[PDB]
Amino acid sequence: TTSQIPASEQETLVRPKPLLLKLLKSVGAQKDTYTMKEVLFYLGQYIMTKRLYDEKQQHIVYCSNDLLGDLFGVPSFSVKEHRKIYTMIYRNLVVV
Amino acid sequence: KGEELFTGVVPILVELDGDVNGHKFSVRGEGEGDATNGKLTLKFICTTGKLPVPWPTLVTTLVQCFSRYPDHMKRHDFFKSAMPEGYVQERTISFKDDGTYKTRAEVKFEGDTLVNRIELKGIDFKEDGNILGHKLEYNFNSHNVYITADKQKNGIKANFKIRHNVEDGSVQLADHYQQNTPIGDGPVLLPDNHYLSTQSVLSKDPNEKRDHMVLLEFVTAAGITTSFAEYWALLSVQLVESGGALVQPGGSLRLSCAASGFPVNRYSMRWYRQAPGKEREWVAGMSSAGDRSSYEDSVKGRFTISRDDARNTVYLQMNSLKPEDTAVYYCNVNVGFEYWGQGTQVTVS
Repeated sequence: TTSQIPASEQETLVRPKPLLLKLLKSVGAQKDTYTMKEVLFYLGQYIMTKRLYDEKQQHIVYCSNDLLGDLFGVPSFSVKEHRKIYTMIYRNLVVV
Repeated sequence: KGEELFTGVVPILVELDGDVNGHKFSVRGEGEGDATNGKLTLKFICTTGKLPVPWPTLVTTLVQCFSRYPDHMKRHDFFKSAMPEGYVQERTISFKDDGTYKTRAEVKFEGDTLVNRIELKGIDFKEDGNILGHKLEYNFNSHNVYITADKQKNGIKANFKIRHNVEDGSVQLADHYQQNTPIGDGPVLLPDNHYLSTQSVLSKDPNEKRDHMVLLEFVTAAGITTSFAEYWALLSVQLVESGGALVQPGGSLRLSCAASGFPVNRYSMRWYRQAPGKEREWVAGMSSAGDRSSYEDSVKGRFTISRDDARNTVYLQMNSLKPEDTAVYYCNVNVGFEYWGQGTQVTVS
């Protein structure tokens, strides 16, 4: 039940590389500096807005015909592979 | 069609023949099976004297066609689809740091009774070991059986690990590899990937003096309609897990866990932990009497488990914490049914 004071500002600031930045803006993002969770929010919102997830099996994301394919470099992926995706996300951004 | 045989109670009859390390035995079992509730009540006896291996090691081998498939999963119930012709269930049980079971079974209706005929072989079991030494507590835990279609064999595969409670606090892993094929050449249902949640209670009949096991277990299926928004949020919090308890590399922490409804000093207690991108792993534990306490190799020498009988609490002193020790920590106990304590996020720098 112990809390520590002062509490730290432990939010990762990032700057998406050009391609990733293009996707975030296509859904509504207007910044060029983001926190990590802001990135995941807009990105998941991108997949659902672009209707890239499979309807019957909703962990499969098809991006072969979409700019997201260029971003990750795969024709399709499964969000179940937390490890593999977390890597593709950071190859497209630098930690500020 | 085959699902219409399991409406209501169904009589069950199980017959196993086993050769473990040379030692031989047989088991007969009778009871009912209500597939509507995913419920089984069965009484098993060792018709050939007494059992050379623990009853808990034969549970998995001792009829998943009685599992409950909710309405939205009825197109994925392979087990009922194959009836009444039946299916063949082959499996390779690998006890870590010990021998291996190998079984072949046929589940099919005979008249109006669901009959499981089983053959079981066992090799490489250390004479002074957990299995042939009878070091396993008389209980069974709750497991998830991940099922996946096997198109080319026109059936299903299944991988899962059974956790057996050693009365010295440790846990005996039993890695199950499973395969199921129908007997008749008729149409069967190949399912999308799902899993079977299982709960089992082992008990004894007082009026029976034969070596016996009374077994009542519950099984239901799920895991086919998870939303992308959910799969994504799971990934999101993984990559941005803030944490609930934080320590520098080398610091120390003490975990508390208060028990309710059961006397903590009469059952064995164990600590589990699940790290990001990692499966639940047993950490520490102590015997119900308190004379023995076990620790996994990664934590031995800096973790200590204890308990306060009056306060009915269990503790886990953690010293020289590594970053590798970051995980969600749980307390475990099997009072017939396996129970889990509230999780605990410990984040090490």
